[PDB]
Amino acid sequence: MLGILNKMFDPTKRTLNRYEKIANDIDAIRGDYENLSDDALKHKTIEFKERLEKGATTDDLLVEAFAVVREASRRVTGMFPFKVQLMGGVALHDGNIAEMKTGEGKTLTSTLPVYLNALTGKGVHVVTVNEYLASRDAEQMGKIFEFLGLTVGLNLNSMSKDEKREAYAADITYSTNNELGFDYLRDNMVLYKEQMVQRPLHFAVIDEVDSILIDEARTPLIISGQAAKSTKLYVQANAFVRTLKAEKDYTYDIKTKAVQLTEEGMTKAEKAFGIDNLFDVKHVALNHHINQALKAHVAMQKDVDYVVEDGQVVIVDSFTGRLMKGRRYSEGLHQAIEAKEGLEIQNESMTLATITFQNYFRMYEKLAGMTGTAKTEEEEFRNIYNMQVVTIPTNRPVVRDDRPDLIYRTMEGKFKAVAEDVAQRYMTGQPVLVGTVAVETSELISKLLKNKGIPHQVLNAKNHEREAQIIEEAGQKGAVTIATNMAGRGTDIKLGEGVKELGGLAVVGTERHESRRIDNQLRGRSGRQGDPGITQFYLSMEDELMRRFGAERTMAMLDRFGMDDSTPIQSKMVSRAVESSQKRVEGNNFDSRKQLLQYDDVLRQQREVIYKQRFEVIDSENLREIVENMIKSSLERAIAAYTPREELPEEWKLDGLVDLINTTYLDEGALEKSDIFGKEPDEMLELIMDRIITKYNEKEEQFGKEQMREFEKVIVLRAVDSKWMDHIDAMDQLRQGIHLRAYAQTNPLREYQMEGFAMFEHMIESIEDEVAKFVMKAEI
Ligand SMILES: Nc1ncnc2c1ncn2[C@@H]1O[C@H](COP(=O)(O)OP(=O)(O)O)[C@@H](O)[C@H]1O
Repeated sequence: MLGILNKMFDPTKRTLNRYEKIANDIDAIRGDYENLSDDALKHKTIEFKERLEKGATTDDLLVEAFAVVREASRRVTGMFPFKVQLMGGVALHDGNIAEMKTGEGKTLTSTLPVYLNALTGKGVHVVTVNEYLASRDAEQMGKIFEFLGLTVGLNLNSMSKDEKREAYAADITYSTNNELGFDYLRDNMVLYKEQMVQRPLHFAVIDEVDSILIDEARTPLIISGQAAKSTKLYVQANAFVRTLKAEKDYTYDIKTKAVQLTEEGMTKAEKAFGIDNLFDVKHVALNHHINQALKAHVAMQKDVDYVVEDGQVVIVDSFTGRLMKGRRYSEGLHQAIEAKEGLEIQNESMTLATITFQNYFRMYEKLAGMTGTAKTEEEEFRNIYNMQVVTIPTNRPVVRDDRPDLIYRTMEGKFKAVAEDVAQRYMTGQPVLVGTVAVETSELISKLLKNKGIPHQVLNAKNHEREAQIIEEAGQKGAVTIATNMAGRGTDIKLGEGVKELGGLAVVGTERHESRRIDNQLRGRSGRQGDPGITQFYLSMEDELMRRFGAERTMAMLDRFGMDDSTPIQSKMVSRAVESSQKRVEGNNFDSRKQLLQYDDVLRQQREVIYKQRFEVIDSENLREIVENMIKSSLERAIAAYTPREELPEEWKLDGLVDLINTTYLDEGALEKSDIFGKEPDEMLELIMDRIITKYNEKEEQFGKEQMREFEKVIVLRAVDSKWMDHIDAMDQLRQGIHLRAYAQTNPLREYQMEGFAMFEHMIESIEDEVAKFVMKAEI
């Protein structure tokens, strides 16, 4: 609830002039390295490392470091970065967004501050959108860093949990956004601390930062795959519809508890499966399901504070009436859904880890970013991520002709018009690139060109390697490309022999996008480095962004403002109005990603807690914190079990409270002062501590350097398994289709926080039984 996003914050043009000066300072010492030997140069890396630790700052050696990388580059790649690029680096070094246009040299610029900030040995992460663009940048700029005496590392989805660590080991590491997200999450599902692949998140430099932080924001990162030896076993758990005498366990208190089972059930239930009463021989599975299925019949019921069907189960609110869409029953009460009544089964995928890129990337101590289009959502870059967008003067003045939208009346005429324009361009031999929004519209224009027999290339948004090769050749004479929205990103389109003289790459958008950012991106592909190029969008009156005008009629003027689909139309007015629709569409998207951020935030805080607690259960032998924790978890279960079977009218009739003790914690001799034995809550501390601590001491004596072993595979499991994976899944469920009546979107923020901390309070409690019961009742 701090400030409010999109309103206003600090400046430009004190920041730029400062940079300018720096660049010119860089050029000043340009001679100090130019005739230096190769060895003397490499030595600078060391010299910098020595200076930094002795007391100097990154900022203190900027001019120079940058000057060294510049000279290096010129010697390794052939390219001596321009002042505009030098400026870029500063923009990034300040943890800002460097906005430079397509064809400007971002990757080069990234080496500059990447180097500077990699000298600490803390590491640096150079982020791109996809595998290929990493591997490439890694392989090409790899050279320049290595030359200065630094380790480059490439992180891919293929690599072993070993090779990955070894890459995060490198001074500099390259990766796709996703892996960075994944590797983090996977690190927090680990059984031994080594397995983790990541180091502390120091610095991140996203290239194409808009796609990553603005567009790909609206998806969470999900991990899924379920292995509860599920569907099959749930039917089998439900085989116990009959003779629920010997195992029809005791009743309970508060929200829920059926755990206990008389010896006669267990044994014979177990012979119906084939082992003993399970101790922690991958047994947990059967005990938890049998409890669940046993509960689904007696404990949790039908038609009052439990379930109502449709074809499946929907939690209700017995007093309000309405169906709580999106509410999963904790730790696998699918049992109700599936077999108790109607085979409405439910088990496929399972969410095991979730994160937003806005939370993930905010974990880093420093974020910097690069892209051609990022002045638009600037109020967000500085309000969500604390980065100012710097707009960087191009190296060479743009001589492109971004033409005013042409407006046809219907799809067909607009499409036909697109064909014609490509038709004319091929015949001239001028290369054409056609931006599309949808694979299906991508296909239609191709057919249009297949009837006209105009050789071309479609570009589907997938298999990036091929399309990169395609894209270089889209700047050659007679080239014809049609690029699915987000196709060929990251690659320059270099114009061919004498293509300059035909006007350069001509670009044709088949429609304006959900965001002017995307709109300008398209135009971007054309005017790089001061080559000519023309860009033009086509719009039909016949769709979205154009509804403003559905119901428009006239008194004395040309009705519809572009009639009969003969020719096109132009007016600033209509184009102006398209902007509204665009900007309004941009609004929705902001809101939907704000809400996501707001949803993950609940998870974020929830998850940092559990992550921290898990790892602590892993570093558990010298303080005997696995027993100290196991002791707390036990004392909870009691204090909770004790204080309901004793309300404020009366602490009375101890009989089920007796059962509880015996078939939850301790053997038959779970009776003492049978009932009405005085009457206290804190009498329960002594008497249950007695029968449990004495037993724990004796349980840990017969087989005791192992019980530590025993707790660990008990605690960590039940924590990991029922709690986290079931919460994570159940959460993503509520996030999803919390679309029951009487909620408004992102107000559910209110319901979500509420129902999701409720859930957590419980899941923590479920953990607390699981561990107490098992330590006490699982024997060889
Ligand atoms: N200073 C330079 N000298 C020579 N060539 C350059 C220079 N800067 C960039 N280039 C070339 O122009 C292309 C554009 O640079 P790039 O790093 O891709 O930036 P952008 O992503 O803005 O296009 C690259 O393929 C590179 O080979």
